[PDB]
Amino acid sequence: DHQLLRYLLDKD
Amino acid sequence: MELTPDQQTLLHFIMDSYNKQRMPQEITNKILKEAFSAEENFLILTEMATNHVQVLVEFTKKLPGFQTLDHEDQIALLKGSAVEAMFLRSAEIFNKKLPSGHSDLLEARIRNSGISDEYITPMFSFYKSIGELKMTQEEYALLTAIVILSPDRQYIKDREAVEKLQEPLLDVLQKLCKIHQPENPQHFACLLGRLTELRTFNHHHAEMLMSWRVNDHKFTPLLCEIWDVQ
Ligand SMILES: O=C(c1ccccc1)c1ccc(-c2nc3ccccc3n2[C@H](C(=O)NC2CCCCC2)C2CCCCC2)cc1
Ligand SMILES: [Cl-]
Repeated sequence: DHQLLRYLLDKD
Repeated sequence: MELTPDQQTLLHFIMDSYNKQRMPQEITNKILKEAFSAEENFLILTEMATNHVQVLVEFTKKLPGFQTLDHEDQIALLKGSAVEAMFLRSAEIFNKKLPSGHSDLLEARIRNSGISDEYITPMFSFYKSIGELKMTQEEYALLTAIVILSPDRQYIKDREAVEKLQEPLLDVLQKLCKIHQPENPQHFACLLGRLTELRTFNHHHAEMLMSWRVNDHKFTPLLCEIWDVQ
């Protein structure tokens, strides 16, 4: 699981 | 031979995104100021590395075509390159010009930081070899983009899509080496050859971190995701 990385990539 | 207008545009854009990183002087001032224990140095490393990953993701999303890539491939590229880009940035900082005697103190501070003796020799060998290449800021920025956009990274589904994005960056870098260093005909090849040492650091990153002379190896949740720890 890599939720923080996914969040940083998908934000804005 | 000369950069085309599109290549000049690409290089200026890459350079602006790269300069959003924590300034080298901010990092070296802290290390040179006073001696810290191995415990304090490990916390300094985790805070520096967490900020580096944050800025790295921002730099990565700005690379032409990165956001058009498959979402799983995007994650695989970030995970495959974070440690490598971190060591390249560390090498860049290590080799930045400082006042007389400051570089010796910086090296002495890193040598006694807490890292195991087994990993100091390859780290400093890599830093010194990077230093000998006398790379410009443009070369560090382009080499970082090339490292991030590596098609042969583990778990990549569509390598051709990654290849297509890496190729114009490799082309710009090669032209810069030919224009600014005709006296060193292997400059481009040596920059790329240096990437094999970066891959070795990535292969043993967990062992290097766990061998730090500290009682507890506490990592931030972001570092746990990007690195093979906890
Ligand atoms: O063991 C390491 C490691 C890290 C990640 C994965 C695996 C191993 C490992 C250990 C030191 C250095 C390292 N080489 C440096 C060269 C010059 C200046 C500082 C440097 N550092 C550390 C640092 O802050 N690095 C930043 C640099 C900006 C980008 C994020 C990282 C500090 C940490 C406090 C004590 C002194 C050195 C670099 C790396
Ligand atoms: Cl060449």
